[PDB]
Amino acid sequence: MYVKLISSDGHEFIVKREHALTSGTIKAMLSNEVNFREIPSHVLSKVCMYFTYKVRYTNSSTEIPEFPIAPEIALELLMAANFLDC
Amino acid sequence: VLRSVNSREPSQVIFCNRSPRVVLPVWLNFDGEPQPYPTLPPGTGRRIHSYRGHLWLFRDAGTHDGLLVNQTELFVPSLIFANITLPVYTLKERCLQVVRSLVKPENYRRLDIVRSLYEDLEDHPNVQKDLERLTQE
Amino acid sequence: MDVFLMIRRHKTTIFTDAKESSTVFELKRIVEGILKRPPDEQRLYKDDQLLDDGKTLGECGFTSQTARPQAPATVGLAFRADDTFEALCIEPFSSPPELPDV
Ligand SMILES: Cc1cc(CC(=O)N2C[C@H](O)C[C@H]2C(=O)NCc2ccc(N(O)O)cc2)on1
Repeated sequence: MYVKLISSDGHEFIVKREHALTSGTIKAMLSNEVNFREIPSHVLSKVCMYFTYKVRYTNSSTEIPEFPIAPEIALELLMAANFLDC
Repeated sequence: VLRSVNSREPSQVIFCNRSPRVVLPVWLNFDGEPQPYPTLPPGTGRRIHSYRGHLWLFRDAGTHDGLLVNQTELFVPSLIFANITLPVYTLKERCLQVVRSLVKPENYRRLDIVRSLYEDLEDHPNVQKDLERLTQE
Repeated sequence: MDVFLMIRRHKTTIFTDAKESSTVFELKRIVEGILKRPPDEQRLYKDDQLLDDGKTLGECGFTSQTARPQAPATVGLAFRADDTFEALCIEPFSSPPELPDV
């Protein structure tokens, strides 16, 4: 029902399995938990925000809002994004 | 060839820009060529004279990021309402976008990342490419 | 109306959603199913303020406007253990590098 996504700095993110399954990479690492030795907190908190954003707004006719990304965080998020295939 | 049909049967259309981007409407000629029209500021609407079976797509005026229209990629006037939306971009493409919009394209070389993310940045969204990816389907 | 939340204690973060009209207590029932600790042993917070069990999320300040999928509102969580209740402590996330060129 839920899985745990652990970051480089050991913050623990608990997210519905379905949401996490937005990442093909994570989909494969599963099928309990997953550790990400090279993804920091500040980045993985945004990824999980994306999974929930993705699952809410896909297949929607009622105007989607932008996904906001702070410039400070763009580069790392790009790398994580690329790795996780999402 | 993905082209407008030359029906000559008028068809009034409303373009509503339900997105935060400056939208650029694009009409595909009878010869298949993308023809750009005046830009739609974010949130605004515009009444348009088109024709039945004609073909339109919409893009971000500034960055050519693709957008959806009535949930799909192409809009064709019937007997009309054209609602223009952000797709749910992938988180990666979404990141490319912000990076692209923050960095002069000559300086992609200077950023600290895999060589393959350098080539992703350089591979700008583009109407001609999208027509090829849509012509195959 | 769905409300999108980040439930936070220590280095623990749960991503969940709830009806605006559901209660702080119902939320506790949800933390329970996840973190295996009965309501009983939990305090929920908005910012620093301690939330009352029978108050709805809307009434507590989580609305569609402030609790969005892409920008969830945070709910502070504290546990008891013995008999006392720990203090509310949420470890912040890591800092991003200073910007290159902008
Ligand atoms: C006959 C005949 C002529 C044409 C060319 C044409 O007039 N088109 C093609 C597209 O359906 C749109 C339509 C057109 O250009 N209408 C006038 C117009 C002027 C301004 C704008 N905007 O500024 O958005 C939109 C449409 O197609 N069949």
